[PDB]
This record gives sequence, C-alpha cells and structure tokens, in this order.
Amino acid sequence: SHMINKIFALPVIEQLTPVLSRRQLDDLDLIVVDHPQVKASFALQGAHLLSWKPVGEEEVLWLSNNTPFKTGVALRGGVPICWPWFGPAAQQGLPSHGFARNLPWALKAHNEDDNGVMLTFELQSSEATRKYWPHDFTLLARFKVGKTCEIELEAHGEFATTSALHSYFNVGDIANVKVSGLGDRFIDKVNDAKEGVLTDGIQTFPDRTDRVYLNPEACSVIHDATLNRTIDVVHHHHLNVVGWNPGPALSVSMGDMPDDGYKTFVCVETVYATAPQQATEEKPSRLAQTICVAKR
Repeated sequence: SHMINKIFALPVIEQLTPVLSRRQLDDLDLIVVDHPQVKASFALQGAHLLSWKPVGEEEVLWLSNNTPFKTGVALRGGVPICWPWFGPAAQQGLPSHGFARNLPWALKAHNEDDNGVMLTFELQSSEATRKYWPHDFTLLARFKVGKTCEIELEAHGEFATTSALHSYFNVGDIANVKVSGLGDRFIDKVNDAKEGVLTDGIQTFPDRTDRVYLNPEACSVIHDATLNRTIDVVHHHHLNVVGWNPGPALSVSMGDMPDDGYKTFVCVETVYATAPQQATEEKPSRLAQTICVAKR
C-alpha cells in the first residue's frame, strides 16, 4: 500500500464536497473519498474502486505498486469491473475481461452522511464502442463506502453478457490465507478446466490457483492469520464465485504487478460466467458484492 498512500497524498484539483475530491495520478483522474469513517479511492477509468479502508482497519483492497495509470490501460488491483465478457475474449485481438475497465465513466451522482459516501458512475455505448461490441447499453456502478462497502453493477440494454467484480483483497501473506464458504464443485482453469470437489468449502492458495466455484455460499470468508482478521464477501445476483492468485511465476511475468505482489493478495470475485446473463428493456442484468472486515 505505498501506492494507495501516494494517492491520498495527491493535491486536490476539485473539492466536490468536504469529503470528496478529484485528483490526478499521471494520466488518470481519480475520485478520492477522505471521510471520518472511510478512505476510498476510484478511477473514472473503469469506475475502478482502487482502495478501501474503513477507519481503524488495515486497507481491505490490494493495489499494485506497479500498476500503470495510463489512458485505456487496465488498472491492476482494486475491484476491476469485468464487462461485458469475463476472461479471454471470443475474438483474438480483444482483451480479457471486457472493455468497461478501459473507458472513462462519468461520476453521475453522489451523496454523503455521517456514515459514508454513495457514488454512481455511468458508462454509455458509443459509435466507438460499437465497432467491437455491436450493442447499445448504459452501464451503472453504484458504491456505498463506509464501515462496509457495497458495490452494485447494473446493465441496461438487450443483450447477453458475462461479467465479474474482480476484487483484490489485501492480505498479510498468501501463505496464511484460507477462504471458506466456497461450497463443493469447482472448475480448475489452471488444470484443463477439470472439475474438482471441496469437502468443506475451504480453498488455500499454495501457488497459482484459478478456480470457478459452482456452488458457493452467498458469503465467502477470507481468513487471514498474518493480519489477524476475517474479510466477509457477500455475493448477489451472481452465478459463480472465482478465487484466484497468480502465484510467483505469473506475478513476475506480469508487467503491472511486483515480483512479490502475489504474496499480499487473494482475489475473491463475484462473477457471472458459466452461463450468459440476459438484460432486457424491462430487466437489466445486475451483479453485486458486499464487503465487511472484523479483526481477530
């Protein structure tokens, strides 16, 4: 979290409200929440929740001290919004995880309390956007940050998507981490998409792990023995959960993560991937994740 600190140290370009401001790190406008109950930060690019620290806690979200902050380049960490496909594209030459995380959204709305801050971000289809995904849409992302954190994605239009909230959670040492509540069946993307079965819903992360759980509980729990805390992750409207850590070899290969980056995070993702999600004029597709922390 040197990188998160670098963020809260930036000068203010606009004081939106006594608690919300807009700042800039290289190429990217950020929206920064400095509030008595919470510090959180966002990039307009990809409405990307970059950090989240409820008062009295260690940073809950992990952010790479290597991620570029460049126009149209995906941020490494935080909660990448993966939309309108999850994972590698159908067509060679299109990126993994959609294009929403690549484009500027508009901060459409915000209110605050003594408890926290709500923000609504918006992203609209364009004649630009359509050359590679030929569909009109309006995508909304809503956040309530305070002592808990709520993230809500809503897509309007008439189409199928596959998507994820690709959350990176800050963890003391991936070696003392287990994540419970994962259920039984999973698909192991690291191993030829084979199916396996947990007998107790607990995944550990000895090395590279990339798992799509078919039957997780609503709430996944990160147990962290270094920082001495659990992190609750509650999934809504989703089909799957995914647990991922690159491991050392990939953490090195990746230009946008430090060699030892994988030591300090686990992704527990809220996903809709093993079947298509349909939005319609009347019924927009939705995905949501709620996060809590508790020491000990």
